[PDB]
Amino acid sequence: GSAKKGATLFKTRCLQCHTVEKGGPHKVGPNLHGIFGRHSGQAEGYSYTDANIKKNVLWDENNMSEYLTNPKKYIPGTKMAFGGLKKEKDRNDLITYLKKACE
Amino acid sequence: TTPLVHVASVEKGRSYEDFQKVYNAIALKLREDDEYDNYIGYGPVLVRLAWHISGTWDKHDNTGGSYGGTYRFKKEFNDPSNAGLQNGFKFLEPIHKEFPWISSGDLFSLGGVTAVQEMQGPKIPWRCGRVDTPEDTTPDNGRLPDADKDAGYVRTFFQRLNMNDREVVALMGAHALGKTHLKNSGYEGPWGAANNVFTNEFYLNLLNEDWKLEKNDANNEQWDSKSGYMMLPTDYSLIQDPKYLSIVKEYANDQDKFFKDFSKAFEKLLENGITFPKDAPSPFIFKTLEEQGL
Ligand code: HEC
Ligand code: HEM
Repeated sequence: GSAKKGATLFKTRCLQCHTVEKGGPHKVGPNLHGIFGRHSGQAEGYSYTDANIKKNVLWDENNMSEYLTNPKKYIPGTKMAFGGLKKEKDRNDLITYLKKACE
Repeated sequence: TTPLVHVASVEKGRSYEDFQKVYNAIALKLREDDEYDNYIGYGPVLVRLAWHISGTWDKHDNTGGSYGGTYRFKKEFNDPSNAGLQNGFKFLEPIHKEFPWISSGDLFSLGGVTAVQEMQGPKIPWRCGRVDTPEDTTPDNGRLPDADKDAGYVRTFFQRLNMNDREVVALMGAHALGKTHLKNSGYEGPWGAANNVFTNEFYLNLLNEDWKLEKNDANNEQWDSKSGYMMLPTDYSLIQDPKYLSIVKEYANDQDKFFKDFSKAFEKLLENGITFPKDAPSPFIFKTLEEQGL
């Protein structure tokens, strides 16, 4: 979807905890640069719950969308405190944005 | 004469199901207008409205409290410690037009119950029967707490609501939700990172962050952590009181516990001052949108 939309959704719902720029600093959440194509729990010098590491999934736009719908259902024990995006557009709009922002 | 007696009266032949419908409306709309406040949603504000309409109670003469839905009168509506709740009032006027039978008092509280459950908090038994009361029952402004105080003002402000130390520490975990808005109250910032999902972040932040006191732009002082959060005086005071501090540690350690004390307290908060005849229905447990396929 729309990547201008995804952008505000990210600034509004993910930004408090995460950066996307390269080198970007971890916050509550890991720096999300080069997320896609990496395995869950790999960002460097960020401490992940064993749960995020032991799930080891490659982040592809697809498993990523199941995740955002409900982070605790996906990776129980995860400590990311997000309720989830219940709206497909939102998910589209965001992912698309991310796709592009985390290059 | 003794205090006033407020008997809960069920709305003429309504029942759970009639009330699960109201929830659904509220619940959905929280799903729909999700852009509010930089995408925090209407969650935090509805739980804050729930608290404010109930927090005027005075156990000595039993005035104030949720019963009367008096927040709808200007006097109350305009109380300066009520700034920002108009946003919560508007969000439910629509839904009220949809269900004009439910009383104001039953709507403002059901609303906070929905928001907690909808944000993944614990289940909160709830009861109906609040009845609307004349403009004359409107509590004078000033029965709600100040932020700029310490453990001891807190302990005492709460004996008036009839709450103990554990109930006061549990209630405060609600500070995991939303943030402070300088235009509303002189303070600014969020307590944490997941402002719209209900956890015990409030307590881990309190004890794991590094707080420094500082002045905001409104010219008030607050505690800021390097991480971008803030704590009000009254929140910080929870770790400076030896007694508040061990409840805070319990909770940072065990969410279930927090989840259980909070639900017990929040509901106690919402039912204060109300007498339920022995014929009223057992408190209701509503289902979430998730539990209903949504
Ligand atoms: C805190 C309040 C957060 C919010 C809001 C969002 N994220 Fe999050 N994220 C956070 C934490 C603490 C963690 C690690 C959790 C753990 O259990 O260790 C994460 C993790 C992610 C991941 C996985 C990272 C990886 O596997 O390397 C992703 C892909 C991610 N977060 C993205 C994301 C999005 C898209 C958000 C909003 C819509 C979002 N996060 C919110 C902290 C927080
Ligand atoms: C000592 C008692 C308390 C004090 C001084 C206090 C103070 C405050 C202040 C100053 C704000 C921010 C207002 C704004 O800018 O909109 C706030 C927000 C809030 N309060 Fe508290 N509070 C107290 C107890 C509670 C309790 C007991 C609960 C709930 C069960 C509660 C729930 C909330 C929530 C959910 C918010 C966020 C609202 C939003 O995001 O709009 N507070 N509180």
